[PDB]
Amino acid sequence: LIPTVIETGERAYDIYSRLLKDRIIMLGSQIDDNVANSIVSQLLFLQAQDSEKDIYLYINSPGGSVTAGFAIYDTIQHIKPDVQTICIGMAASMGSFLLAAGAKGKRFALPNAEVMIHQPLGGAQGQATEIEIAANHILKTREKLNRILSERTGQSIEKIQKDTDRDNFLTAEEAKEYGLIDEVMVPETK
Amino acid sequence: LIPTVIERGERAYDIYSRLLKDRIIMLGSQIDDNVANSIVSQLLFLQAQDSEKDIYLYINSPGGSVTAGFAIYDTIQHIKPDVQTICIGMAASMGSFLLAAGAKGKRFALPNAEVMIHQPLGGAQGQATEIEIAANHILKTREKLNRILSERTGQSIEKIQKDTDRDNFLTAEEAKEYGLIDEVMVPET
Amino acid sequence: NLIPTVIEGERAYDIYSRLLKDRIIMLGSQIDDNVANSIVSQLLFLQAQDSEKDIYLYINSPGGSVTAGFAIYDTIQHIKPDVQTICIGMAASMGSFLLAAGAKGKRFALPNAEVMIHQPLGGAQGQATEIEIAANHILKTREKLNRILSERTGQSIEKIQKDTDRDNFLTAEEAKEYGLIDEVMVPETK
Amino acid sequence: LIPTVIETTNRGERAYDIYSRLLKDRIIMLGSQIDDNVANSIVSQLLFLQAQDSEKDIYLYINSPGGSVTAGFAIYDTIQHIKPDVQTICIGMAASMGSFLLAAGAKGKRFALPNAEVMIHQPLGGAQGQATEIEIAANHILKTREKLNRILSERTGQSIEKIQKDTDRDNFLTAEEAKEYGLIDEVMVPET
Amino acid sequence: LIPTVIETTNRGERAYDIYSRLLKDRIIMLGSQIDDNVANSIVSQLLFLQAQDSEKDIYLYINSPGGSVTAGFAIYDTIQHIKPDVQTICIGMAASMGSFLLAAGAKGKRFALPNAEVMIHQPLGGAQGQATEIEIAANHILKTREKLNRILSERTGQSIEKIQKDTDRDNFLTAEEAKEYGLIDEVMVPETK
Amino acid sequence: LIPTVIETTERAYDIYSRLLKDRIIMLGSQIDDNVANSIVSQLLFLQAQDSEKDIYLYINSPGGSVTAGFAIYDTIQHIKPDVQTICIGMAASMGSFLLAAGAKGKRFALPNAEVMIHQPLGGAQGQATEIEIAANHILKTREKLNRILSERTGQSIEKIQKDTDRDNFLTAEEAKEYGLIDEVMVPETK
Amino acid sequence: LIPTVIETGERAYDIYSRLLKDRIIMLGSQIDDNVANSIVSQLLFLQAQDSEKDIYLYINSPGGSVTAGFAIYDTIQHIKPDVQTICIGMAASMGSFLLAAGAKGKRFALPNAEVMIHQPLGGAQGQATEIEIAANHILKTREKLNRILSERTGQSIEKIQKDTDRDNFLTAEEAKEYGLIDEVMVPETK
Amino acid sequence: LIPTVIERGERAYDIYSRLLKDRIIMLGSQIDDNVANSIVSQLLFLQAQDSEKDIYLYINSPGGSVTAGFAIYDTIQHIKPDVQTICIGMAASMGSFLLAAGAKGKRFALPNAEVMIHQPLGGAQGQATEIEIAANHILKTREKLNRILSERTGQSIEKIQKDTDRDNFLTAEEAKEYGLIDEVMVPET
Amino acid sequence: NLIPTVIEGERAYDIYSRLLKDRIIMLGSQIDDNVANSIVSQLLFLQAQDSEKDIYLYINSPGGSVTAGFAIYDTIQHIKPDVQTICIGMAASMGSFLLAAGAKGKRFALPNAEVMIHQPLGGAQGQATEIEIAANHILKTREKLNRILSERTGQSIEKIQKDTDRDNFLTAEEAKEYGLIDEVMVPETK
Ligand SMILES: CCOC[C@H]1CC2=C(CN1Cc1cccc(F)c1)C(=O)N(Cc1ccc(Cl)cc1)C1=NCCN12
Ligand SMILES: CCOC[C@H]1CC2=C(CN1Cc1cccc(F)c1)C(=O)N(Cc1ccc(Cl)cc1)C1=NCCN12
Ligand SMILES: CCOC[C@H]1CC2=C(CN1Cc1cccc(F)c1)C(=O)N(Cc1ccc(Cl)cc1)C1=NCCN12
Ligand SMILES: CCOC[C@H]1CC2=C(CN1Cc1cccc(F)c1)C(=O)N(Cc1ccc(Cl)cc1)C1=NCCN12
Ligand SMILES: CCOC[C@H]1CC2=C(CN1Cc1cccc(F)c1)C(=O)N(Cc1ccc(Cl)cc1)C1=NCCN12
Ligand SMILES: CCOC[C@H]1CC2=C(CN1Cc1cccc(F)c1)C(=O)N(Cc1ccc(Cl)cc1)C1=NCCN12
Ligand SMILES: CCOC[C@H]1CC2=C(CN1Cc1cccc(F)c1)C(=O)N(Cc1ccc(Cl)cc1)C1=NCCN12
Ligand SMILES: CCOC[C@H]1CC2=C(CN1Cc1cccc(F)c1)C(=O)N(Cc1ccc(Cl)cc1)C1=NCCN12
Repeated sequence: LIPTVIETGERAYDIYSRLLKDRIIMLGSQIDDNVANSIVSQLLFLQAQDSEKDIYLYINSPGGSVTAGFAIYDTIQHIKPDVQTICIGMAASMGSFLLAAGAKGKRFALPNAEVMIHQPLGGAQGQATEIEIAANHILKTREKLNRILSERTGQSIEKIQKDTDRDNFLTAEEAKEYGLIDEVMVPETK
Repeated sequence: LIPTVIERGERAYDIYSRLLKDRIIMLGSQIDDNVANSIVSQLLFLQAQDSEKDIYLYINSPGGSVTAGFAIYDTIQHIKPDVQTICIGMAASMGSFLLAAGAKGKRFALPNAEVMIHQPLGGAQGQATEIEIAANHILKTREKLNRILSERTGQSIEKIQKDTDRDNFLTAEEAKEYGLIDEVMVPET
Repeated sequence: NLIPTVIEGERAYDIYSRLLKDRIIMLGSQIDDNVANSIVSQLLFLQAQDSEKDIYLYINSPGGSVTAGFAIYDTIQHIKPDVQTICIGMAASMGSFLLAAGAKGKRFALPNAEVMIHQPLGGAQGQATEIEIAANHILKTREKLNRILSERTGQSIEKIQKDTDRDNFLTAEEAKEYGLIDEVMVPETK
Repeated sequence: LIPTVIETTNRGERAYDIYSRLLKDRIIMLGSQIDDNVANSIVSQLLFLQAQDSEKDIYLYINSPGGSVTAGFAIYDTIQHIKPDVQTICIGMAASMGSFLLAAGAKGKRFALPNAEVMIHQPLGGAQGQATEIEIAANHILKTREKLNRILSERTGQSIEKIQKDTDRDNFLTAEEAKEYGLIDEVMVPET
Repeated sequence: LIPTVIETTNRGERAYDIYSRLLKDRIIMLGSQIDDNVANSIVSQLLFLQAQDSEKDIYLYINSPGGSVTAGFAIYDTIQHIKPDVQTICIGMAASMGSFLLAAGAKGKRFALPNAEVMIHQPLGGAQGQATEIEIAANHILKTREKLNRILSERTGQSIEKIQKDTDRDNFLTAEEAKEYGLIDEVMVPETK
Repeated sequence: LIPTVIETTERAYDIYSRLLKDRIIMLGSQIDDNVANSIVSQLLFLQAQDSEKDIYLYINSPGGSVTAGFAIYDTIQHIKPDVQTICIGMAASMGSFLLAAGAKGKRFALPNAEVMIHQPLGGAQGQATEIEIAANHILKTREKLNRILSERTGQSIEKIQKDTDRDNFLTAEEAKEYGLIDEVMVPETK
Repeated sequence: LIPTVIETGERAYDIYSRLLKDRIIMLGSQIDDNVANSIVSQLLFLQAQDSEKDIYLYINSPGGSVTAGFAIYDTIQHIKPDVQTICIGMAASMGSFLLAAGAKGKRFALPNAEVMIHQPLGGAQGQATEIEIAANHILKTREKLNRILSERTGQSIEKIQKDTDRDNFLTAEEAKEYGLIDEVMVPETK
Repeated sequence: LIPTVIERGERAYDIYSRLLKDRIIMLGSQIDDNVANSIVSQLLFLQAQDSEKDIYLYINSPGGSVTAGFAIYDTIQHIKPDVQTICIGMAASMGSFLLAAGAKGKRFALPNAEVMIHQPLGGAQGQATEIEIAANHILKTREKLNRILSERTGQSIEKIQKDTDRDNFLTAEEAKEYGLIDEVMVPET
Repeated sequence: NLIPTVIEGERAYDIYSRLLKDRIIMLGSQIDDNVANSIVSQLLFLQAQDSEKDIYLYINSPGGSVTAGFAIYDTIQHIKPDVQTICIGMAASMGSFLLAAGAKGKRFALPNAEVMIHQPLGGAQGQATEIEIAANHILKTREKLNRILSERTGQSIEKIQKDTDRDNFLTAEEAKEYGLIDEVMVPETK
C-alpha cells in the first residue's frame, strides 16, 4: 500500500509525489497508454519547473506497448533537460529500450539488475490481406526499434537484429559492455 | 438420425452407404482432416471397384481447412474416373474450390444453390519473425489457390484476386457465367 | 429420443425407416445441413425405387438455414414424382416455405396446425464494406424467397413482402386462403 | 436401463426393448415432456398402428408434464384423423398438454389410475423486443388459449367460461375430480 | 495512481493532480479509447477553457486508438464551434477517431512527434436480426463513412475517392507520411536531444 | 478520469460541478433511475437558485428507461425556467424524446450530431394473461410517447407511428426539418 | 460420418477397415498414444498376414507426441515389409518425420500436399532443477530427431538444425529436393 | 482497515506512515514490482532525511519476484545508513534473502518466527531453444542468489546449494546458527 | 462495513481508531499477514506512547495463519506493557492461542463467549519427499503450539495433544477451568 510520507506532522505526500518533487519519475509497471501519458505529463511538468535541471527516470518494468513506449521516448528527446535512467531490478521490452535512451553518460544499472532485449510481439487474425498488413507493420516497427538501438549503443543494426532474435538476458556489466548503459552504479560508501 | 433404406433383393443400408453403392459421395459438412480422409478413401475405393465409371460428388459445405481440401482435390485429379460435382444448397471456401475442380463439362449446381468465393483465413501470434513466417505461408497458399481457380474457371489471375478479396456470393447462374460450374441443372420431366 | 422398433416377413426397423418404406419422409426438426443432406438423399432414393409413385413429406419444423432449405426445395422440383406436403403441428421459416413447395393440389395441413411466414434472419460484424456485403446478400436472399412464394401462392411479390415483414402466424384455413396449402385435411371419421 | 425381452417366436428368437414390446400390443407410451421429437415419434406410431389394423383400438399411456402446444396438437390432430379409437389413461400425472391429450381420447375410453393426478392451466410463453413484436406474441398466445379452451369445452362438456376460470391458475384434480369435470370417462379400479 | 504535483512559487506550495495541472496550461489529454464519457469530459474542458479565455490557443494531446464515431463527433463539433484555435499533436499513436481528431486541429497547428504513428481506416460496426434491420444498420454505417470521408477530404486536401481507397484496409502511416498525406502540418522535431 | 478545474479568484471543482454553476446539466449516459433522479434534483436546484434564468441541457445519450425519461420530462415541464436542449454526438430513444422536449425555439443540435427515433422496447414471460398485461402496457406507453412527440414536432400521430416502427436515424438538418429541434448550431466565427 | 462400404449387399465394412484389407494404414489425425498403439498393432497385423508384401502408410497429420511418433517409427523399422509413405494434404511435426521414414524410394507426396518441419515443443514449470531436467530432455530429443532426419534426407545435422529452428513450410517438390520424399505422385492418366 | 493513530502534539497518521516517521519500513506482503518500488522509494526517502541514522526493515513476507527482491537488495547496499532487519512471523523466498541482507550484527528474528530457504521457481513453454534459454536464465539466477547467500551467511556455496534444493524450514534459533540472522530478539524487561 | 465516525476538542475518528486512543486493539477478523502486521504495529505504537500502561486486546476471531498469529504472539511477549485479552463472541485457532497468551491474571472471556482449540491445518501435493517435508513441518508447528499452550494453561503437553486432536468447543467457564483464561468477566450491574 502506497505509504504517506511526512517531511519534518508538517507536510504529507504519497511517496511517489514526493519523489517527483526531487525530479524523479517512477516507471515501475507494465507500459500501457495510461502509464505513458502520465510519464509524458510528468516530464513536461518538470521541464516547466526548470528547463535545465536534470530529470531522473527510475525503470523497473517488463515493457509493454511499443507506441506507448515511443510516446515516452519522443518526449524525452524533445525536452531540454537531460533525462538520466537507471535500471532497478529488471528492464525488458520497451523498458530496456527506454533505459538505453537516457542522456548519454547518465544511463545506469544497479549491480544485480537485469536487462533483457528481444524483438517485438504482436498478432493477427483474419484474411490473408489482413495478416500481411499486420506482418508488414510489425516488421517495420522492428526496423525502427533496431535502428535507434544501434544509434544509442554503437552496435550495428545487423548485430542488434541477431542479438534480439530470441530472448536475451544481460547482467548490468554485460549491458554496459553492450552499450545499453554507461555505468554500473556502485554503492556510495556503505 | 440417418435413416435405413431397404433395396433388388431385401438388403438394408444406412442412407449414405446406399449413396456410395451408386458411386455418389456426400461432401455435406465443414471440411476438416477427418472429413477429407474419409472422402479420399471413398474416392480410392470407388476407383478400385470400377476405374471407368463416373463418380458423383455432392457438395453442401461451408468449406474448412485448406490442406484438407487439397487432399480431396489431389485425389480427384489422381484417379482415372471422371468426378462430377454438383452444388446443392451452398458451397463456400474449399467447398466452392472443390466444386470447380470437377470433370470439365460435369460441374453443376441446382437452380437456387449458392456459391461463395473468398481468400483464405488464418492467424498468427508471437515474435515479428513468426508473424512474417505465418504471413508468407498464407500468402503463398492464397497464390496457390488462385492459380488453380484461374485454370479451372478461365478467368485471369487478376480477376480471381479482385473477386476473392472480400466475400463474394454468387447465384447458380452467376457461377456458370463465371466458369466455376458448367451447367445449371434444370428440372426434368 | 427412444425411437421404437417395429417388426414387419423378417424385417425390423426403427419407426422412421418404416415410414420411408411407404415413401414418407419426416421433416421434423430444425433445418440444418445434416437434415437437408439426409432428406435430399431420401428423395433421390425414393425416385430410384419408383419414378412415378408420389412421395409424402411430413413437416413439423421451426425452419432453419435458408441454403439447407433450398437444397431440399431444389431436389423436390428436380425429381419426377410428385411430392405432397402436410403441416403437422407447426411449419415456420423454411418449414413453411417447403410446405408451399409441394406439388400443387397436394399441399395439406391438419386442422389445428400452425404456419408462420417471415423474413430471413442474419448477421454481420466488421468493417462498413463487410456489413454492406452481408446486407446485400440477405436482401437478395429475401427477394429470392419472396419471388418463389409469390409464384406458389398466387400473391403479388409486394403483398408477400408486406406480410413477412414481421412474424405472421396463420391457421390451417388461413394458410389455404393465402395459397400456402391447397386443402385442410379433415377427419374422414368422426 | 431399458430392459430387453426375448421371446421364442415362429421365426426364432426375437428381441425387443420393453417399449417396443408395448407397441407390438398397440400401446403407445407418452411418458416424457412433449417436444417435437416426442410428437413426431408418436405421430409415426399412430399411423403405423392404423396401417396394421384400421379398426383395432389403440392405447395411449400418459405420464407427462406436457410441453410444446404445437407438438401436442400434432398428436391431437393425428388421433382425430385415424380410424381406430384411441384410448387414453393417465398414470401418475398428466399436466398441461398432457391432460389435453388425455381428454382427447375416444369418448368413453378415457381413464385414469386411482392415484393419478390431472392438472390444467393456461399456456405459457415469452416475448422480447419492440412493442409491435410483443403485441404479435401476445395476440398469438391469446389465440392459442382460445383454441385450446374451445376443444376442451367440446371434450368435457363444460362451457368456455368455466374453462377460462378453472385454467386461470394451476388447477390440480384427483382422478375422481377429473372424471367429474369430464376430462376422463371412468377411473380404473383395481383389476380384481 | 495519478501523481500529485507540488508547485513551489513565490508564496509557497500548491498541489494539483497532474492532469488538472495540464488543464491550467490549456492542455487537454485525449489519451484513451473514445467512449461517451471521454467525449463529454473533453467537450466540457473545451467549453471551460473558452470561458476562461476566448482567444488563447488550446492544446489537444492525442494518444488514443479511437472508438465511438458519435463520441468523436461530439469532440469535433465542439472544436469547430469554439473561438480559440485548437492545436493537436499525435503522441504515441492516433487511430480511428483519434486520427480524425488529429486532422481536425487548427490548420498549421497539427503536429506529431517523430516516432508517432497514425492509422486511418473505415468505421466498424455490427448488426444482428431481420433482413430489413440489417439493411438499416448497413445504410447507417455507410452514411457515416461518407460523412467521415467528406470531412477528412476537406481537412487533408485529398479527394474523397483517394480517401475511400486508402481507408479500405488498415493503413499505418509514419509522422512524415502523415504530413505528406495532409493529416498533420509539421513533424515536431527535437532541438538537440 | 473526471478532471478537476482550477479557477482563479480559491475554489476547485470537478468539471461537471463547474458546468452546473453555469446552469448546464449533462445528460451524457444511458438513462436509468439513478441518472433521472440526479437530473431531476439538478433541475429543481437550479430553479431554486433562479426561477427565470434559462437552464441548458446537454444530451449525448443512447436513451434508456422510459419511466426514468418521463421523470426528467415532467420536471422540465414543471419548472418555470426555460430548458434549452442541444444534441452533441448522439441522441437516441428517450434521449431524442428529451431533446424535442426543450423550450420551443431553444432546441439545438451540433452540425454532425445524430438523432435516432424508434418505438419502445420491453419483455414478457409467463402465462398468456401475463403477456397480455405486458403487451397492453407497452402499447399505452408508445401512444403516450407518440402523442407527446406529435405535439412537440407538429407531425401527425400517424406519421410518428410509421417513422418509429423501425430504427430511424436523422442528421441534424433532418431533425430540424422533422421538428425535433429548432436550429442547427453553427460555428462561433468559423 | 465414417461410411459403410459394400463390396459387390454382399460384404460390408467401415471404410478404414476396408483400406486395411489392402494393407493401407490411415495416419490421419494428431498423434497421441492411442493413435500410435493402433498403428503399431496394424503394422504387426499386416506383417503377420504377409511378411514380404509392401505396406502403405497414408499421412495427413499435424504431428503430436514425439514418443508416440517413435513407437510408430521403430515399428516401421523393425518389421520386414517395406512401408511406403505418402503425404496427403499436410504432414507436420512427427507426421513429416514419419513421412521421411518410409522405405527409401517409396516416399511420396501428392502435388499440392504441404510438408512442415520444425523443432520439438515442450514445457516445464517448477524449481530451477526441474526446469533444467526438462530442458536437457527436450534438447536431447531434438538431437535424436535431427540425427535420424539427417540420415534419411542426406542433409547434414547442422543444416537440419538451421532449417528447423523456425517453422519451415515446404511444397511437395521442395520436400523432394530436400530429401524428405522421393517422388511427387503425378496423376495416373486422368 | 489501517487504523489511524494520534501522536507530541495532536497529529493523525495512518499506522504505517507513523512507522515510517520512526524510520521503520514494513515488508509485509508478497514481493512484486509495486511492493519493491515502494520500498526502494522509502529507503531513499529515509536516507535523504538523515544519512546516518539506522533504518529498520520489518519482514513478514512469503517472498515473490526475484528481480523485485534484488531491487530492494541493491538499494539497501547502495544507501549509507545501516538497514536493520527482523523476521516477524515468517520470511520465505526473497523475504529470507532480504532478511540475510541486513547490516552485519543487526539482523534479527523474533523467537517463534520462521525462515524458509529454497531455490527459485519459474516456468517455460515453447520450442526446445526457448526452453533452453529459460533454463539457462533461471540457473544463472539461482547461482547469483546462492553466491550472495554464501557471502551473507558464511556457509560454503556447496552447502547453500544442498540446503536450498528442497524447501527448508528453519526456526529462529536455527537461522542464527546458519548465519542468516545475528541474534534472536529476546523479550525485554 | 460502514464504520461509524465519532467526534471527540476537535478530532473525528472512525470507531476503531477511537478504541486505540484507549489502548484497545481489536482482533476481530480472520488472522492473515495484513491483520498481523497492523496489530504488531499498533502494539509497538502503544508501547511508544506509554511503556507502562496496560494494553487491551479484544478477540473475536476464527483464527487463521499460524505464522501470522505468532507475529502477534511474539510482539505481545516482547513489549513491556501487560497485554490483557478478552474473548468476545468466539476465539478459535490462533485466536484462542492468542487469548491464552495474555498477561497471566488478565485473560478474560464474556459469559457466553466460546473458545475452540484444535490442531493446525495444512496441505502438501507432489513427490513423496515433498510430502514428507510438509508433514514434518506441520508436525513441528503443532509441537511448538502445544508446548506453549502447555506452559500458559498448566496442562501437560500430552493432555494438550489429546484435547486438540479434534475440534474442541469450550464455554467461558470451561476455558477458565482449562487455564486458557483467568476469569469470566461478569456484569457488575444487573
Ligand atoms: C497540441 C500541440 O502543442 C504541443 C506542445 C504544447 C505545449 C508543450 C509541448 N507540446 C509539444 C509536446 C507535447 C507532448 C510531448 C512533447 F514532448 C511535446 C509544453 O511543454 N508546455 C509547457 C507545459 C507542459 C505541461 C505542464 Cl504540466 C506545464 C507546462 C505547453 N504549455 C502550453 C502549451 N504547451
Ligand atoms: C505411399 C502410398 O502410396 C500408395 C498408393 C497405393 C495404393 C493406392 C494409391 N496410393 C497412392 C495414393 C494415395 C492417396 C491418394 C491418392 F490419390 C493416391 C490405391 O488407390 N489402391 C487401391 C485401393 C484403395 C482403397 C481401397 Cl478401399 C481399395 C483399393 C491401393 N491398393 C494397395 C495399395 N494402393
Ligand atoms: C454430381 C452430378 O450429379 C448428377 C446427378 C447424379 C445422380 C443423381 C442425381 N444427380 C443430380 C442431383 C444431385 C442432387 C440432387 C438432385 F436433385 C439431383 C441420382 O439421382 N442418381 C440415382 C440415385 C441417387 C441416390 C440413390 Cl440412394 C440411389 C439412386 C444417380 N445414380 C448415379 C448418379 N446419380
Ligand atoms: C403429405 C400429405 O399426405 C400425408 C398422408 C399420406 C399417407 C398417410 C396419411 N398422411 C396424412 C397424414 C399425415 C400425418 C398425420 C396424419 F394424421 C395424416 C398414411 O397414413 N399412410 C399409411 C402409413 C403411414 C405410416 C406408416 Cl409407418 C405406414 C403406413 C400413407 N402411406 C403412403 C402415403 N400415406
Ligand atoms: C443547450 C443549448 O445551449 C448550449 C450552449 C450554452 C452554453 C454554451 C455553449 N452551448 C452550446 C454548446 C454546447 C456544447 C458544445 C458546443 F460546442 C456548444 C457555453 O459555452 N457556456 C459557457 C461555459 C461553458 C462551460 C463552462 Cl465550465 C463554463 C462556461 C454557457 N454558459 C451558460 C450556457 N452556455
Ligand atoms: C513383449 C515382447 O515381445 C515383443 C515381440 C512379440 C511378438 C511380436 C513382436 N514383438 C516385438 C515388437 C513389439 C512391438 C513392435 C515391434 F516392432 C516389435 C509380433 O510381431 N508377433 C506377431 C503378431 C503381432 C500382431 C498380431 Cl495382430 C499378430 C501376430 C507376435 N506373436 C506373438 C508374440 N509376438
Ligand atoms: C539515473 C538515476 O539515478 C538517480 C540517482 C538520483 C538520485 C538518487 C539516487 N539515484 C540513484 C539510485 C536510484 C535507485 C536506487 C538507488 F539505490 C540509487 C537519490 O537517492 N536522491 C535523493 C532522494 C530520493 C528520494 C526522495 Cl523521496 C528524496 C530524495 C535523488 N534526488 C535527486 C536525484 N536523486
Ligand atoms: C529491524 C530491527 O528492529 C528492532 C526494533 C526497532 C524498533 C522497535 C522494535 N524493533 C524490534 C521489534 C520489531 C517488531 C516487533 C517487536 F516486538 C520488536 C520499536 O518498537 N520502535 C519504537 C516504535 C515502533 C513503532 C512505532 Cl509506530 C513507534 C515507535 C523503534 N523506533 C525506531 C526503531 N524501533
